[PDB]
Amino acid sequence: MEAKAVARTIRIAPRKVRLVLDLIRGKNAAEAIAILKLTNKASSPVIEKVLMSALANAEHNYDMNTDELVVKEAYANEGPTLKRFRPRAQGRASAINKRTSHITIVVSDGKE
Amino acid sequence: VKRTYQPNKRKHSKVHGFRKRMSTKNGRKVLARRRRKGRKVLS
Amino acid sequence: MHIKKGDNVKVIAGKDKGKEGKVIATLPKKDRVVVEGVNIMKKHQKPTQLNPEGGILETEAAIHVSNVQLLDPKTNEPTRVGYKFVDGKKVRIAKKSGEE
Amino acid sequence: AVPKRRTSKTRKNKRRTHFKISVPGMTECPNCGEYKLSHRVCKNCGSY
RNA sequence: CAAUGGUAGGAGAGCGUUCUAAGGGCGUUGAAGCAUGAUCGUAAGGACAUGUGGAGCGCUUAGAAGUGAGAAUGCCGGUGUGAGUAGCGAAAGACGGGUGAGAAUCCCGUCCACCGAUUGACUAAGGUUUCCAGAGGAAGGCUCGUCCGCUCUGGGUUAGUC
RNA sequence: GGGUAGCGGAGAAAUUCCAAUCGAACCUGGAGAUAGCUGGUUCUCUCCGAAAUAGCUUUAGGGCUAGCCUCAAGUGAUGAU
RNA sequence: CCGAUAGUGAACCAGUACCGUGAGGGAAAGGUGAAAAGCACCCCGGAAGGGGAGUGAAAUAGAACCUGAAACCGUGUGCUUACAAGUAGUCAGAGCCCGUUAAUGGGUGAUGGCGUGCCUUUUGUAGAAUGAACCGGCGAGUUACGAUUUGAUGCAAGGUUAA
Ligand SMILES: [Zn+2]
Repeated sequence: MEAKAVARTIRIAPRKVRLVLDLIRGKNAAEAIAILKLTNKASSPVIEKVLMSALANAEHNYDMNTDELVVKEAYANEGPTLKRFRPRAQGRASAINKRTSHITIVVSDGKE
Repeated sequence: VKRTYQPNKRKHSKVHGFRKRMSTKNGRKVLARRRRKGRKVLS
Repeated sequence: MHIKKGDNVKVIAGKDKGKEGKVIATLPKKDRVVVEGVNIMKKHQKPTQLNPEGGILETEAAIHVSNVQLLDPKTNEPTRVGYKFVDGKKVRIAKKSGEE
Repeated sequence: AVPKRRTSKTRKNKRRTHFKISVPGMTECPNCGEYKLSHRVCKNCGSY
């Protein structure tokens, strides 16, 4: 069976979240907890409490066994962008993007 | 660099303002115009 | 409107159609009487300041007054209502029988 | 001084071939069955 | 039997889009729109099946036009590339303890540094609540933030002589 | 704290300044000024299909009449070799 | 006659944010559901967010809330690719993977032949002459009056009325 968890409009650029999701994709959830709390990137604390919430949905709502759970799918979708500015040298402005992310993590015991 | 517009409360109300406007026949034309446009401040 | 806060009516539309009920409140500005026993509701009674966590709180909801029709007292079937002036005042009559 | 053509999606995904990160050392602790970086202290009942 | 390359141009026959008339139809047992398909006509184009969708819309003959877009250093919206690139705005910090879900960055301590005819104290102008105390961390702050000139709800200016 | 205002002021004079502007400030109107110049002008098939030359022109990268194209109605062998 | 880029600048707390010393210039921004019945209670988290349970025909109908196109950004996979000189297709064609609006089918593609974008402007442009970053919207021979010519209709030595 599968269990799910999402975090919507987390204010981190989706290019930056994606470097850390490529580390835990297809890993056993006991090993991926440690990869995320032994990594120095800004999205790591955010990604692992999406991962722990999906493991909690697995045992409480669906009566699963956390020992054999695996990261089945982990991805970041583009959320909506904010519009900002930066003043420049001679009267002109330039555009800042403040880009957000939707984050999804699926765990699975690998049975049918 | 010194810039144009050094503000001044008393100069502002003597050059632009209600009594100055209502003193001239062309100042009353300004205020009539702004009334038929419906501006929230006239002076 | 044409229904008051005491009349007993029948329902001719909605899913609770064919039910006899009593009127308990009118709300004339939006044209929706509140009949007793029809259009039951299930509201989520959250925890209040002076109440408990609760459950579902059954109650009644308004109904459009066009889905209701009075009951003449003689035959006891639905009917429209007219007026005839007597006693100097206005009087409701059943359009197929005598006065209400 | 400025790009003459835009960069296609194909040419952009090839340049990003090597823009990735590797996992840390991250061995298991003998005191507590856990995970710690090699040659660092354990962040869980800190032993070494 | 004979003819049929074509720019500027001339001439002919048509396809589709909105609205109207008359006639006749289809739709919650699912209209229009949207998406997908290996279908049909000489072309512009027309159907049919499924998925999504939730109330309108075709057909026939005639009529009337804001009637068809790939280009105008076109106008408006919103999304790329450059690119994890340039930059992050003059000057010194260190460690200890504490608070917190989270600390290079917040509070307290010690030492060290820097200005001192001023980076000190007053006061015009100008600005109008930024002032104070409790609380908060969405956005603002070129990083972070438990903090703030930012957000929240309570306060604060006293004259016969200035 | 006041004064001089654009067909105008001010200038120990530089075409210098009059709100990041000055061989004549800014804003609204006449106003869709005019533009023989450049750029654009949106569906499909069928038949025919050319000119870059006379002549006149404050006229030669504009225009007008003729020459060459098309469609229609006539005339009827008057066309070509 | 328009139907939210339209129709008033303004369908919405529009002559308003905002800009300017001033005169003045001048926007963007509609849609839950029949009914609030607007998600009691449990679980992860500081919260935000979420997974269930429930209300409802329906919750990707959960308050940026009818439908939800394209550009753009991802995740999984069937066939393919590290000796090769590419306006990126087209015609020929093995091998492999599928099975339709059922018809001399669909996807991919080893290798072979032939192939210098589109528009505008020009005697002549692959042009190193012009324009366009991509996608969407919406953006240019109208209609009043008069003249002329053709078709079509009434009547005809007559035809026809204007206010
Ligand atoms: Zn340990």
